Amino acid sequence: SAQDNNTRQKVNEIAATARGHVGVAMMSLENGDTMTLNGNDHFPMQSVFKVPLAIAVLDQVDKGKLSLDQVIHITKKELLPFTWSPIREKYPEGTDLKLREVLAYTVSQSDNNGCDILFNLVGGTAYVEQYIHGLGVDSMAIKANEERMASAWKVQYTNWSSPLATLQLLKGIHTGKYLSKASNDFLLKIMKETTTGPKRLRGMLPADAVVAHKTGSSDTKDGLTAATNDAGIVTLPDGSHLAIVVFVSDTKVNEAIREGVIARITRLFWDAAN
Ligand SMILES: [Cl-]
Ligand SMILES: [Cl-]
Ligand SMILES: [Cl-]
Ligand SMILES: [Cl-]
Repeated sequence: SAQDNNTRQKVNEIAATARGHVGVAMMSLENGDTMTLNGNDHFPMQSVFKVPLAIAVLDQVDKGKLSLDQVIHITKKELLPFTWSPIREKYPEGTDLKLREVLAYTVSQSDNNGCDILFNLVGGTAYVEQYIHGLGVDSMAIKANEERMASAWKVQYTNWSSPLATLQLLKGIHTGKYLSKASNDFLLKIMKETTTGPKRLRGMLPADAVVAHKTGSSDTKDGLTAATNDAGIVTLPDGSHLAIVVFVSDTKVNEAIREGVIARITRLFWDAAN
């Protein structure tokens, strides 16, 4: 269709403004049509990987190994300094938090210490990786927690995904494929109750649009930003849903240009829905 040719051409033009490695995957969830750009290429996930982490944790809740109300005793030693951590900022001497609260801090606020606490609770990155692969999500790797990612610039590239692999997870979240209704509802709740990335998926969508998403961001080193990502499920006015993954990687352009790629592509798909 000329409608989809125009959409595809505009995705390419928007992506080109990042002058980098751009991956896009979208699906109209109820109908099943998809569009991709570099959909099988590999991209650093950064904090997008807190989504597969959360699925692995909630799977253990469903299986009876964990409980959302179980108390996590967080010591000062587990709260690494320097790293982004609303938990540490509020509880610099440690605290007790319910598992549901650690999950909310990790997914909704991207807490790096919450992330590493959750990885440790489920058996580490190796456990989460094999669990995700067991779901049939092959084109993803989870090798490093946040502490290890901070140790050297290159480590983030070992936690990679293709746009389609992240799309797979979004489709599975949308349909409740991996999690009980209660655990899946909770995951969607915490993915919706975030204020991160207002200029990404949300940048040019109506402010009251419902968007369940997770951002990922690297620092900028030698002018290169490894990752500027957003992935989520958008509810359209007609009640149907779009799954949208945009990874902007390995570019020297500034933050406004990088985030604008995500925002403009997302609004393009919103406007292209009928
Ligand atoms: Cl680990
Ligand atoms: Cl895959
Ligand atoms: Cl390095
Ligand atoms: Cl600039």
